[PDB]
Amino acid sequence: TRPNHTIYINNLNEKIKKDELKKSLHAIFSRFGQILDILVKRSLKMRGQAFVIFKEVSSATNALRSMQGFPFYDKPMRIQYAKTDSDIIAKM
RNA sequence: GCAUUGUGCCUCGCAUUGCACUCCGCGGGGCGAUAAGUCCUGAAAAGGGAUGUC
Ligand SMILES: Nc1nc2c(ncn2[C@@H]2O[C@H](COP(=O)(O)OP(=O)(O)OP(=O)(O)O)[C@@H](O)[C@H]2O)c(=O)[nH]1
Ligand SMILES: Nc1ncnc2c1ncn2[C@@H]1O[C@H](CSCC[C@H](N)C(=O)O)[C@@H](O)[C@H]1O
Ligand SMILES: [Cs+]
Repeated sequence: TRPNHTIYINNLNEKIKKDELKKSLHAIFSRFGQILDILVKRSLKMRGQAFVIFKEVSSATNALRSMQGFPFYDKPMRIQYAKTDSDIIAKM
């Protein structure tokens, strides 16, 4: 899948509260650069998954490559590139 | 306080590995509380449920 501004993460611990799951993800991936938003819902379609929207695709790539399979909340993170640009990016 | 309702949150059981920004699994239970909010007020960046009826 082609490099993107947004990394799509899944195999996440569905039992983590939404507000808390976001600030973790943020605090964690801010290592690899600046973050424009994190999209997270705990709906049936969107639980266990998250969208981290980087400012620069370089950041996302280093994030994808470094944090792949990382032990996060007793599960190994599965990180791909998003299949499409996030809305906040296309409006630019 | 009772009716209807928008919008999101938390928990438990079963279920779910799911590509979103067009956003609600089923079922118990608990929620105006800026927590959140996809809903509302305001053109000013912030703020907040609403109509009804004692
Ligand atoms: N019967 C009746 N009781 C009310 C009403 N509003 C508040 N109460 C009383 O208020 C208690 C609940 O508190 P709240 O509803 O939070 O009061 P509030 O938010 O200031 O209510 P409002 O003044 O109507 O905006 C209840 O036990 C009621 O007895 C009302 O409109 N009718
Ligand atoms: N945003 C909010 N903050 C706090 N409590 C809320 C709330 N939205 C709804 N409630 C609670 O839910 C009650 C309405 S019942 C509505 C539940 C929900 N819309 C559903 O369809 O499943 C309110 O009287 C209060 O008990
Ligand atoms: Cs529920």
